[PDB]
Amino acid sequence: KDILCRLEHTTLRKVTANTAIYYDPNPQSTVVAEDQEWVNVYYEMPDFDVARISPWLLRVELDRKHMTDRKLTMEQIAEKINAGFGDDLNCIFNDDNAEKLVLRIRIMNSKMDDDVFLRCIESNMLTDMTL
Amino acid sequence: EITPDLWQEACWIVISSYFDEKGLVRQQLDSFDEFIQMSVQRIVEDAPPIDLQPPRYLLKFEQIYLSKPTHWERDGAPSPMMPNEARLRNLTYSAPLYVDITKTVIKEGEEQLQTQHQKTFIGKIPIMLRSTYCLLNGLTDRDLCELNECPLDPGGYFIINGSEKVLIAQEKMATNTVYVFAKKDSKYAYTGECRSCLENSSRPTSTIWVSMLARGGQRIVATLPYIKQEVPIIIVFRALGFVSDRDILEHIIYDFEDPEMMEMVKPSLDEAFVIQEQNVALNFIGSRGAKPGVTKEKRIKYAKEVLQKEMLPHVGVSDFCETKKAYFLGYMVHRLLLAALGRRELDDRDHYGNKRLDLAGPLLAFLFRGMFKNLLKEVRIYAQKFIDRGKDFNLELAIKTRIISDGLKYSLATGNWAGVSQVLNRLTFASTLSHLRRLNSPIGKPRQLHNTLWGMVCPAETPEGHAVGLVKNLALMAYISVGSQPSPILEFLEEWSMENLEEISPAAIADATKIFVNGCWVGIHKDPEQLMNTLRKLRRQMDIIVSEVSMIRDIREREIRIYTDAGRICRPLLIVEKQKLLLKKRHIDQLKEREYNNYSWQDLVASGVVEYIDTLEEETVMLAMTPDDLQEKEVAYCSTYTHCEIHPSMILGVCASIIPFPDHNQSPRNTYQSAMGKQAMGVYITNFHVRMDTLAHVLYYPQKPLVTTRSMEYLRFRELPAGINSIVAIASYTGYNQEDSVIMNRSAVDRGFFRSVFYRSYKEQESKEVFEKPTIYDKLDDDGLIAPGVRVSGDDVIIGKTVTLPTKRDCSTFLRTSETGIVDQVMVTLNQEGYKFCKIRVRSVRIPQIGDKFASRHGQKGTCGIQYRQEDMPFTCEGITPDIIINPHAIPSRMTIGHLIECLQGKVSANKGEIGDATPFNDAVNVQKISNLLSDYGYHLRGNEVLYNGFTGRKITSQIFIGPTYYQRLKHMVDDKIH
Amino acid sequence: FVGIRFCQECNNMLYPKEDKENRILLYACRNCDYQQEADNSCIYVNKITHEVDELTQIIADVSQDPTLPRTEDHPCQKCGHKEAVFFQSHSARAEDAMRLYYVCTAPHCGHRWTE
Amino acid sequence: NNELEPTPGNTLRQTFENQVNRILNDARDKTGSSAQKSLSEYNNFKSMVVSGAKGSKINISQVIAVVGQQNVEGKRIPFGFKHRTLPHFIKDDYGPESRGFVENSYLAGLTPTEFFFHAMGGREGLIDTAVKTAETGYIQRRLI
Ligand SMILES: [Zn+2]
Repeated sequence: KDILCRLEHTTLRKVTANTAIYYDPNPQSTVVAEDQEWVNVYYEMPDFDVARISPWLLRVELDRKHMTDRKLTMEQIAEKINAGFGDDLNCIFNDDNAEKLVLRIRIMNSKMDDDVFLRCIESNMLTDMTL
Repeated sequence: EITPDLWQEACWIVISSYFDEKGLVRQQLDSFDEFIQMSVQRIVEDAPPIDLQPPRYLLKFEQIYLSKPTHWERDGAPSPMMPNEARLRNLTYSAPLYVDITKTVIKEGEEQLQTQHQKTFIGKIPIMLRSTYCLLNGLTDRDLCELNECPLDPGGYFIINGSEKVLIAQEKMATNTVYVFAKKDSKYAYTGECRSCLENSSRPTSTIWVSMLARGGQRIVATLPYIKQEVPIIIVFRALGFVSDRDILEHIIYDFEDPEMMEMVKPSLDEAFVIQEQNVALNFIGSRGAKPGVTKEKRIKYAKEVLQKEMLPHVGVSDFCETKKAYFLGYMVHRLLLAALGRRELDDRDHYGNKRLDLAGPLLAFLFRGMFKNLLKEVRIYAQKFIDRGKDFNLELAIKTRIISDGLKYSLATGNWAGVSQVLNRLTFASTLSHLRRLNSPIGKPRQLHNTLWGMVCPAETPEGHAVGLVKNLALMAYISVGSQPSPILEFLEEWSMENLEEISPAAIADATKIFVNGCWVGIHKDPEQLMNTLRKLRRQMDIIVSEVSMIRDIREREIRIYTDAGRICRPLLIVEKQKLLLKKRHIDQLKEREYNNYSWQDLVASGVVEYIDTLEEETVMLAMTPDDLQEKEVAYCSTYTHCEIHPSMILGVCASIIPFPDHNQSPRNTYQSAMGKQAMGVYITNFHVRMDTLAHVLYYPQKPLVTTRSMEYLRFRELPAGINSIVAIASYTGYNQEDSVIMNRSAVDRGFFRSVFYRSYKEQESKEVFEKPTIYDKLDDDGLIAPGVRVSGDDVIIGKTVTLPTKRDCSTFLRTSETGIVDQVMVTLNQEGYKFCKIRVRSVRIPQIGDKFASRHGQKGTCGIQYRQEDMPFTCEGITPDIIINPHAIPSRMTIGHLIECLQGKVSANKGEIGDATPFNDAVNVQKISNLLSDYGYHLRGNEVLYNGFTGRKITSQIFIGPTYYQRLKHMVDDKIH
Repeated sequence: FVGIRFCQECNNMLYPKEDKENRILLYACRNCDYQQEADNSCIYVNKITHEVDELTQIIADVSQDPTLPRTEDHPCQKCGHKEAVFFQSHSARAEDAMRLYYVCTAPHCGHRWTE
Repeated sequence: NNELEPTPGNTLRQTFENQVNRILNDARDKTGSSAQKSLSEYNNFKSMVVSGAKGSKINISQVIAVVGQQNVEGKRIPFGFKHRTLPHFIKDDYGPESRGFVENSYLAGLTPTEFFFHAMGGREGLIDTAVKTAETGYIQRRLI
């Protein structure tokens, strides 16, 4: 099975369970209640620039069974995102053993719509990452 | 009040009443009557009155007048014309048709002069045999057998140029109905199609598409007629006159509580937010087309015209109909959206409900429309040519009846529209019935047999080869609706509530049931159950709603559909109460004395006992196979029996009804036998002597099968059959009994097995060619034609014809490479031009040789192995030498155990006397009962018998299975092909 | 989860919008100047798993369908009616779709459930 | 009750259709084998069966024991009507009586529903043979 998982193609569709774009008046505010403590833990001493984050947030809750079956982990997804798009796609992954595992994506600032831009980014991301 | 254990005779006499009330070709006759009475009269109801120009000239048509068929000779003297007379010559059995015309002339003098020409001969139209306008309508048996006409002839065919042509109902997709499909290679994930018309008023094709693009983001697009480029649906909706997005979504989604439909239709709105004004939408739509407007206002006008009339004509083409058109478009988009989400299954093309059958009626109506348009164009050309001087105008010289006559003759003779209107198959009565009752698929996956064909179409009967599946045949009880005006149902609906679509808020549609009439969304209703109950009561009483009207309630979809248009196929079947039939013992008693009581099948229909259910209503109804053991009390399966079949065996067709015990065979054998019965040799018509049809075969001694089905009672097979009952033994005698071949008794052939007469007809015409004996020609008479009764051998001249050479070239006709025989009849007559033509009927005697092919009712086509005399043939203890010996080894290959059961039942019937019954689904006649009956007559129960070798007289060790079986001689013979 | 918001005076759709001076989500119609305060704070949600309650789609009106397999063993718990009508989901895009839903066969009372 | 953990590599519908098809097929094969073993020494069918067993075993089994399940496109009879094979059944009926399983043999006679399902199966077989002969002829010509 371990040999199988690294031979079978896996997009973001096969691992994700739900996807939603929220608007955050403050990353510390964290309108998603369940993620508040982890957000406070992460954004303290940030590796990226807090002032450069986009107000919008793309939160995707993955499928635990699919992740376990393919032996996938959060850091692999994060590094795949970083390789695919670069440093200006700051992504944060909650945890592995934590119940209801989830991960968040924001856009580093650097015309048509701010939210439709994230819509198109997700549309071209959900079936192109090749985990 | 109830009929327990008597159900068989009751249902069979019910079927008898249905058949002797309607007949076998009732659908064609009814369709032709509807076309003549209504379609021809309605041919002028929407075409613009003729106007020409400054003097002005107006021409209008008032009414039609159709008379009985009449023929005009060369001198022009009219005379009554008979179908036999029309068949003897190569002419058309057509009746004249006249029209009333009014012409008004204005010379700018403020006065209009109007004159009416009455009974203006508009042209001759063919009259189909046995129709209400045919001379044979309402004639007794003696009246038919005093004008040289067969009483058993079903009619329902035209006589074009002396040839019997039958119109085959063309299968087409149903009109005014929304279908959702999903193509694989196409970029559209789901496509919504709706073919629309205005009941043959104009433009026979007018369809729009409502598709959605695949996400490989759900963009909904609309394709409109006369629009080259794709158009977003929201743009079309705003063009219709609904600028606000909320109104558009109200027309699309009736229930705002459903969020997924809105979030998936969001891309449609997001792709057309730039256009918010109606005029902008009209400009956008008109900017794309076959002929784009030179200016913006012209483009807007063109878009208005294409939206108002070209697209969705069925919902309405009036000046103020945008709201209804928008509602129907929203319904289409709603259907597409719900099909995308999986709310409803994708529409099935193979589903027979979504198909209509164009009989002679609609096809002739389309032909008449085309020919009327051509005649109007010719009249306009003639009037323009003759109006330059402006002296006067004459309608009699401006009318060209020849155009209509030639168009009808060409369309019914050559069959070009292809595959329609071929010569009627007059080789067997069963073959003729099957040809008169058949269906052609539109495709030049219809290959397979759909579930919805049950009762609608015969399952077993279908051709073999490249045409398998394409050609189908109607079941015995099948019928085609001739179409009724939808109006009375309408005024009845507005008589009840039916909150009209014009004056309802879109919120009311969410919890209401949509009401459609002929596919048009006429409105909504609040209580659909009682509405359907009232509609069913009216249909049963036939007070306002005829029996052919189809009414469907899709409860889950919350829709009610009413179909009154011609084409849909339905069968009549019983109506069931809570757990009881509507058919009581009183109805059976009344039907028993059908004569001298004027209680026919129509009375049974009008009594609310039997009703016609079509394919559309079949999903909403749950049938009962038999009333004997389905409404009784047992382990509960379904207690809501609302309808019951009169008899399951009625699902078979004409050819499939010939097979005895068809349920004991497998379907390939039933199909093969249905194919064989068409070419089975025997008497085909009662008046074969007077008529001359080429390639005719008549059997010496046709016999009723010893094993028969009750359906064959209504096929008039016992009236005139095709085949002989022969004593067949299943043994391997001398090796001439291979997998297909059989060996028959030479002495019994000398006694009259399948002795046949083959009549061949040769027709010749002379024109400026003369019938005269040239100076072998010995048998020729002084008139250039040999008198009947002379034996003609090979390389012999039967017709002496000489053509002048501008010393004289000979254009005589030979006997087509030694077609030996004896001339039966000679005929000379004058054609339409008055030229003399001749017809020669020659009979040839065909005695079964060892190359002729014979087939049982179970088994493949098989030639004769070898013919042995009676002494050579094996014999039983009673000296009964088998008539035909067949291969035992052919059971896996050609013939089934149905053949063995037929042999057993035939032996039982021959010993007992009463003709055995082979009803397919009987449950009271099985193998054990037949075996017991045979054993009761001093025979082995299993049909085996001790046989003695003919050559040596030794008692054969294995007891041979021998019994009487019905065999059929086939058209394929060595004598036919040696020539 | 998001529903739908409509402009009032223009009767058109409201699109998400952001104002930097207040730094909060709003819904504004692009062809007008109307703005509305947004409370959900979630512009949309994507449900690729397609977990939808089939009971909501089912209407009680289908209870009076003769072709449906009426059953007696399972009674309606709302009104005590023993007779019911069971049928499968028969909905596309659902791989796990054979669950039997029961509609009460009461006289136009109606009740949809699953056992 | 769908506890019934589905087999890997297939959905619920495919898995349970496979289970039903396997049950029907093995029952048909067992009945056919029993019918063939029934013929001891005198049955004339056994003479062809024991010698010409190329393709006659199934025909004999159908004649004596059971016709068997009727299949269309490698699957049971599809719901031509709305979730119903024929109007004589109930909606969403996956039992052996529907979907095209012929309980009775050819001797006992086929019920009208079984007759129609067998007609569908025979029509599919005729279509398959008609296309197969043409394709085989084309392949033979191309190869030669
Ligand atoms: Zn607005």
